[PDB]
Amino acid sequence: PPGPPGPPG
Amino acid sequence: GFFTSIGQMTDLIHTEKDLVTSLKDYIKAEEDKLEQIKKWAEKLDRLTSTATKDPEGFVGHPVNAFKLMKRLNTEWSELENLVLKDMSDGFISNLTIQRQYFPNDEDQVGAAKALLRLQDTYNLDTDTISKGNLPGVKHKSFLTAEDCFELGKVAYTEADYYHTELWMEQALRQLDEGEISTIDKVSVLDYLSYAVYQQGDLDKALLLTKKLLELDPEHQRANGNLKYFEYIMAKE
Amino acid sequence: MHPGFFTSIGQMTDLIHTEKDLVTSLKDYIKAEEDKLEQIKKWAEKLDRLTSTATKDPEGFVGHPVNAFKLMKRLNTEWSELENLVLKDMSDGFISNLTIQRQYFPNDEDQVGAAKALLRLQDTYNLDTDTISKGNLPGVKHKSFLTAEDCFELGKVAYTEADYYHTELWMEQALRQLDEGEISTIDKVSVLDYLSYAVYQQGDLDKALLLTKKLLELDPEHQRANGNLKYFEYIMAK
Repeated sequence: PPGPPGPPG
Repeated sequence: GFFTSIGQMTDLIHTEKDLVTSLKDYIKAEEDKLEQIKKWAEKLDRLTSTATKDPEGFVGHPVNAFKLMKRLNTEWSELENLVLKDMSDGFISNLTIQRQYFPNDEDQVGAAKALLRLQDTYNLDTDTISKGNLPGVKHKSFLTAEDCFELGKVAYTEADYYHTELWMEQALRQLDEGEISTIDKVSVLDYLSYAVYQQGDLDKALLLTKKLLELDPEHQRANGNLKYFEYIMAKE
Repeated sequence: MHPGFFTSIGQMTDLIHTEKDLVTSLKDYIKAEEDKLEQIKKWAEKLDRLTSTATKDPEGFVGHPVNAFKLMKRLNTEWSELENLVLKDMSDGFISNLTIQRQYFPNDEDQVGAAKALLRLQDTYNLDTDTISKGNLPGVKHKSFLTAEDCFELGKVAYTEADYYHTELWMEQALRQLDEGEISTIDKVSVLDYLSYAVYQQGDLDKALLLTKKLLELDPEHQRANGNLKYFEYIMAK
């Protein structure tokens, strides 16, 4: 199962 | 605030103007060196061409061997020295000294935040700000796509995803209009998809993630976000 | 094979081809430098316009947060990126290639060797300096490929072997080119020093005396020339 978005950049 | 007096502002603005004059003088010095090297290249081109067009006559007349040995042994070293000659020390020295009076990273961030506060206070659109369509800015300043990206990134650091979304969209807009820029759409879409998700727009974040993946199919976080968005949506 | 320095046409051909490929590499350097210069010129033009805008009214300008942000970023970030481009070296490819090719370059012994071959052929076949300097250039009009420094060097090689005949020929040619105003690294006084000795050894006192007087005109403090003048004037009187 996928994970919630991490910080961009 | 970086500026502590009007006189300080005036001095720095005049200093920058003087640095442009110094830059133009550097350009002239490089042009003069390059003209010299081009002349040298043309001469060497003639000399080598003249050898190959009569090889037997070349070896048969002794001035030719003498000039060729000297040229390779000695002249190419003089040419090498000229190629290696630095023309930038005057300009760089000057800029280095003047940088004593320049703002730093903290001041640049400070100024970005002050622009964002202005935008918030007067509810100004990003397009109105970027195109300079404000009194006292018109035909004075306009923002590049990369400037828009930077303001978006500043908002992002304050967890203002509302302004992150707005500024990233403006950047993306100017890239679509055909602006040549150092920022790539993939970077803009990374931040934009993230801000849109924080703002509670699931469908839009998914869409933007897909646009990113069209440009960079192996972007790891975007692939993970795609799987995540699809999982969450399938359960709603 | 024609007598002279090279042992075969192919030996010469390989050296010339090495030089040709280096000229191509030099052209690539020029192209890279020109491209970098074009970018800097465009940047300078933009900044010229932007700084004019700011100077018109500094207080009014920076008083608005939009202009303030652009100014701060330009000073902190943009001038740093411009500096980085100014400092960027465009010559690495050319210098690396030139460095590697020198494995196949001739050396000092080859340069003196080719000088001596020229002198041997000039002596053997009684060639004047013009015939030598024209080489195998096409056409019947004379042109010379030799600098004043080249002539001086040939004269010195001859001087070393006590060939004052060829020392005279080559030094006179160097002096002549200097008199015509050729910009050169060689000092007229140094030429006159060798030439005046060579001429006197061939038996020309009047000319030795004249050259000594010419030298002293250039350098009144020259201690030998001053001694030489007194000496030549004495024997002329006897």
